[PDB]
Amino acid sequence: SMLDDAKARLRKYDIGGKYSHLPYNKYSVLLPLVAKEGKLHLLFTVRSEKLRRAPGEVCFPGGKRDPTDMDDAATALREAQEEVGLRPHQVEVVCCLVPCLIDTDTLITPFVGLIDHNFQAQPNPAEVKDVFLVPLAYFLHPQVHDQINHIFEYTNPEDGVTYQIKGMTANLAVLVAFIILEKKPT
Ligand SMILES: Cc1ccc(Nc2ncnc3[nH]ncc23)cc1
Ligand SMILES: Cc1ccc(Nc2ncnc3[nH]ncc23)cc1
Ligand SMILES: Cc1ccc(Nc2ncnc3[nH]ncc23)cc1
Repeated sequence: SMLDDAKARLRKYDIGGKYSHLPYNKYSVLLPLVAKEGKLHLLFTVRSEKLRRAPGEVCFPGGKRDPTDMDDAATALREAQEEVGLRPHQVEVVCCLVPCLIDTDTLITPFVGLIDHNFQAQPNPAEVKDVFLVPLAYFLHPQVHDQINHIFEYTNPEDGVTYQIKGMTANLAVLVAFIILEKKPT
């Protein structure tokens, strides 16, 4: 099946816990894969305008590890629940992708999760202004705008709303698109 196939592709890029013990400032993100209408999509958040860090920008759910977290995956799952109401029984964590090094002292670990078909997002308005889906195939032929810095524009055909996707978020999205969709019969 489509889901069987996705998970088998993702498994081959799993680094697991290899870089998890290093002495960084530690954050995790969850990349949430949703099946709709015969196709895979990624779920994104728009950050609330009131936050200190990057108000109004597009990102994956996530945040800073805390002493309660059993491991780095736990951080991503805690944060996803708090931000958009995703419960643990509604997600299968499939792998841990390459971590992102920033600012000389910080390591951000991305996890890919398959989302239950009955999940409906309940955004916490203190953290998240909006939630939207993008088909995964979009990231193979995106609409690119140079700010020089590459920025993607995605227009939701349901309501005509345009979102800007950039930085680490845009990089991770293209990576997941390549892993799952490259080299497939039609
Ligand atoms: C998409 C996105 C989400 C959060 C941030 N946060 C930060 N940006 C800059 N410096 C920071 N220091 N601690 C956090 C932090 C940046 C981008
Ligand atoms: C220095 C620094 C530290 C943390 C971040 N955080 C994030 N960066 C990107 N997406 C994110 N989603 N949730 C959090 C988060 C960015 C920069
Ligand atoms: C809540 C939730 C629980 C489990 C899954 N996983 C799968 N579901 C169906 N087929 C699959 N094939 N590989 C994995 C997989 C998705 C969401």
